Amino acid sequence: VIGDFNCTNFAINDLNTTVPRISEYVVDVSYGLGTYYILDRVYLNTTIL
Amino acid sequence: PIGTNYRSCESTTVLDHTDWCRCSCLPDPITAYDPRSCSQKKSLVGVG
Ligand SMILES: *[C@@H]1O[C@H](CO)[C@@H](O[C@@H]2O[C@H](CO)[C@@H](O)[C@H](O)[C@H]2NC(C)=O)[C@H](O)[C@H]1NC(C)=O
Ligand SMILES: *[C@@H]1O[C@H](CO)[C@@H](O[C@@H]2O[C@H](CO)[C@@H](O)[C@H](O)[C@H]2NC(C)=O)[C@H](O)[C@H]1NC(C)=O
Ligand SMILES: *[C@@H]1O[C@H](CO)[C@@H](O)[C@H](O)[C@H]1NC(C)=O
Ligand SMILES: *[C@@H]1O[C@H](CO)[C@@H](O)[C@H](O)[C@H]1NC(C)=O
Ligand SMILES: *[C@@H]1O[C@H](CO)[C@@H](O)[C@H](O)[C@H]1NC(C)=O
Repeated sequence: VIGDFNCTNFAINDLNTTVPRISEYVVDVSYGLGTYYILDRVYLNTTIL
Repeated sequence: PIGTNYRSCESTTVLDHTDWCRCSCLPDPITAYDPRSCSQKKSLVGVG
């Protein structure tokens, strides 16, 4: 359970609907995915560690 | 509460009594005989 407040008991069951497991995909940051802009700063035409 | 585990306890034969019950975190979590089995873990406060 998430919280503990019994908001409803309407249509609740224990079925394992995810027999095919939670899907998985591989993280690839080569095109900027997973990165963010640094504060108030602009960097132009350059590589930064 | 729902989704929580009850206080870990064990019943065992001791001093010729069949069900002498013992539980975790005794005497208390600060002076526990083995902090490893106690669910309350001593922690220093993090910055902020
Ligand atoms: C969670 O709350 C619901 C109500 O919102 C409870 O369902 C009721 O349970 C009683 C038990 O005597 C019944 O008389 C009612 O007919 C039920 N339905 C409603 C709409 O009240 C439910 O028991 C609670 N607990 C759990 C674990 O679901
Ligand atoms: C972005 O930076 C690159 C690398 O400093 C610049 O590429 C050079 O551009 C000159 C012509 O202006 C060429 O003679 C070099 O051979 C280029 N080098 C490489 C590695 O490509 C590029 O001009 C810059 N672009 C802007 C708009 O500033
Ligand atoms: C649901 O089914 C999958 C596939 O058999 C299994 O890996 C998973 O452990 C099951 N979930 C539960 C909570 O039993
Ligand atoms: C230190 O703490 C452990 C765990 O409670 C205990 O087994 C041990 O006897 C203690 N040793 C001393 C010197 O107090
Ligand atoms: C508490 O949760 C951690 C994972 O975050 C797990 O390693 C540990 O065994 C848990 N302890 C208890 C008492 O549930």
